[PDB]
Amino acid sequence: KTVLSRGYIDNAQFNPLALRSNVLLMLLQFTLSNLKINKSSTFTSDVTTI
Amino acid sequence: TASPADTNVVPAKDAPTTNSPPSTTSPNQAAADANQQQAGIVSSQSGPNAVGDSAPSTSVNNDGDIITRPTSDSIAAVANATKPAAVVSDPQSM
Amino acid sequence: STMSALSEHLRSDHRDDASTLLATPMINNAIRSFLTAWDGIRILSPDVSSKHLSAYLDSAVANGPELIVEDTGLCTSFMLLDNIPSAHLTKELIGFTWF
Amino acid sequence: VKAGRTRVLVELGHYVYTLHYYDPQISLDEAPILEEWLSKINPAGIPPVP
Repeated sequence: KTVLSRGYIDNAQFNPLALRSNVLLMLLQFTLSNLKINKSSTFTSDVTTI
Repeated sequence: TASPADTNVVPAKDAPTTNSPPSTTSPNQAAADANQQQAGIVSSQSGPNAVGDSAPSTSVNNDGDIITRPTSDSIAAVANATKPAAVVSDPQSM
Repeated sequence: STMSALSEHLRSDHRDDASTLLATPMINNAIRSFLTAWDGIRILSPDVSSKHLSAYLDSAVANGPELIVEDTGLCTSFMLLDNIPSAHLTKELIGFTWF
Repeated sequence: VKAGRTRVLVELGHYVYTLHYYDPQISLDEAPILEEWLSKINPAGIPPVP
């Protein structure tokens, strides 16, 4: 319900006619949310079996 | 000395249309006048430059129409005007 | 004035690889300070913070975008979960034994 | 449709779906779920398909 839905859509409905744009924005937010650097942590040596 | 306020000047958010007064008559001319008056210029010093100009306004739709509420609400209004009842009660229903 | 004071200055302002292996949000600007040789006066770079945003008229004071963001967890965004709980079966095998 | 006389094919390009899990040892008729789903369809939007 990101766009073109506020005001008229029911709380439990989605508008099929606006699906592509809503999906598009949803993916965009998904993309933006992950824009971060993969830092390196400390390490330990494993001695557990295999 | 090195005042950032004098070095980091950039247009503010909603700059192109912020000063537009809420009206329906001649929004672009009115907005243009508001910008001129807001900037501190007085008409007696701008002279002929003030008569024909026009500026973007919030009252004008992107399609080029006079709007009085956010376009989403206009979409909502027309949508709400057509909502047939989902479940109706009639004697012959099986 | 004292060797101790100079030592701490180096121990604070001029150690670079120190405290590397941890999350570090305190990224500053490029220029920290300048020193004018002819007079010996040091100039510190101004720090822009929102106690003042006093731009003249319809303008704003530009700020730098938040670029340096780092993560130390797991690089993933999909999760594995049990939608429906199990039936709580008998285990038949407990775990490893060490002596 | 509920009686064994009519079969319906609804053309949806794509849609949001939801599902329920039931117990294989319990007899039931799933008609109410659908009738509920029907009850919230309108020209503006639809609820997720059950």
